[PDB]
Amino acid sequence: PPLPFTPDVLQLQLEHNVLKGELIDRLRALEYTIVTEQLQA
Amino acid sequence: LIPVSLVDLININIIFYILLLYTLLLFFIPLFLASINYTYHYIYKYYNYNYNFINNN
Repeated sequence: PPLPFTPDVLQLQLEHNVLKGELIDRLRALEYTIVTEQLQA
Repeated sequence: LIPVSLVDLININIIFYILLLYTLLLFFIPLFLASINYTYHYIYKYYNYNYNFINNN
């Protein structure tokens, strides 16, 4: 196959779903901080 | 000597002086407190939460 190993689809969807929210929640914090930069600018 | 006097010990005129002085002080306290410190600017600029992500792989 293309891969050399057997991925555990449950643990990958777990990390993917957890990491997705951490990225969206990070962008919301950055948009929150950009508001103070486009005010100071 | 003139300032050596018991009349000048409890002089009501100086008491009026003190009264008006400290009433005006009280009136102007909220303007004495109106000095800005730049410490929360420092906290906003320098406080950086850990932005690294978790990666089990």
